[PDB]
Amino acid sequence: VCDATCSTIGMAHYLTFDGLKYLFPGECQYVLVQDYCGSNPGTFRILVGNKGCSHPSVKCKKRVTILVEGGEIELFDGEVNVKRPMKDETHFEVVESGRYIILLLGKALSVVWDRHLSISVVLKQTYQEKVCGLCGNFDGIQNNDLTSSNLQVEEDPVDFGNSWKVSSQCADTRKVPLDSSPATCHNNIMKQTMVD
Amino acid sequence: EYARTCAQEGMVLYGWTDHSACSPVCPAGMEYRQCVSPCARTCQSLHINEMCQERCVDGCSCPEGQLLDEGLCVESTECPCVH
Amino acid sequence: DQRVSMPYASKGLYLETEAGYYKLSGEAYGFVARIDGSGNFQVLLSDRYFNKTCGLCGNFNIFAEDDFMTQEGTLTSDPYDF
Ligand SMILES: *[C@@H]1O[C@H](CO)[C@@H](O)[C@H](O)[C@H]1NC(C)=O
Ligand SMILES: [Ca+2]
Ligand SMILES: [Ca+2]
Repeated sequence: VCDATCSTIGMAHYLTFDGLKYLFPGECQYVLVQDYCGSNPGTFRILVGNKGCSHPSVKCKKRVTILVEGGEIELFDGEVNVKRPMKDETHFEVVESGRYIILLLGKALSVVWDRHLSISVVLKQTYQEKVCGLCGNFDGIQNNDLTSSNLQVEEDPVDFGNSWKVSSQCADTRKVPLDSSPATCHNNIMKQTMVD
Repeated sequence: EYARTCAQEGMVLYGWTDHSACSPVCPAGMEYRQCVSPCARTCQSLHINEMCQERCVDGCSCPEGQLLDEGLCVESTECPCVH
Repeated sequence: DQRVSMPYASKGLYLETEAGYYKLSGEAYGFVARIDGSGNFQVLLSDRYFNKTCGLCGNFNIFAEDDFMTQEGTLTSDPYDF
């Protein structure tokens, strides 16, 4: 079995490990992925936090806070920032090669960041169903990547991510009326074909 | 006001409302604590820690148990689920 | 004019409730407002506007006597016409 790969294509979409594009415009802070899931120690707790990103625009600067080995290293606005160095500095590593910030954290973990929005965490063979969050469980089964925090499969992913937010008193996002044209392209058929 | 003004300056005060015979209004289930954490551990919550290193803030909050669920305090045993 | 539900988080303005009291955060724009149950407006604001924000809560300087600088810019003795 090969190394899976999340992604955050554009402002509001998510690609799971097993491979499942789905839509989730949120504005609160959300659990991209973690290990503390049911009956396990809880080693790493990668998070993601967006601001003004329910409608994609030149706005929506992300904030990423990753919690491993009792550490707190986070990044936004181009650079990375350490708030609490972790104990085992040996596995730590940062490679600012090209557009990206490649970022190792251990034998079986890695992260990538295009300095603008993309978040592509990369895992190894080690876990094989030890995680949960937005990216799902990493089991090979692709339809069980909507297993909400309350341990059931949903069908409408807008209700999925609302379970995984951190601040349980901030805003749950609104079920949008589905349509093939977003806000501007809605009733502007001309512009739709120049983008198409 | 004088309580908060001194609190903001880096020097908090405690329990002053015990004998003052005036507590600020709050809805049912809660009354005015002093220096409660903003990250109130509620019912439908993920058990995560040492991210909420924010400063300590005044305001009314639930009893020791009695977790929050939709604007009221409710006992930890009766935590619902959602679908 | 459209009444929305609560909470609400558009445009980088989380509109939340903390400690049973309502909050409005603008950390990108450097302010945190809130209200209590009785009604007591409060405004927390960064050090970035030191000697900037002139208005009804006065400038963010060190002094406290000179913080009536009108919309023209005029030190006034009356806390009322200001
Ligand atoms: C404040 O700003 C004014 C003009 O805006 C300037 O004249 C003054 O030197 C500054 N100093 C203080 C203490 O505000
Ligand atoms: Ca899966
Ligand atoms: Ca002043």
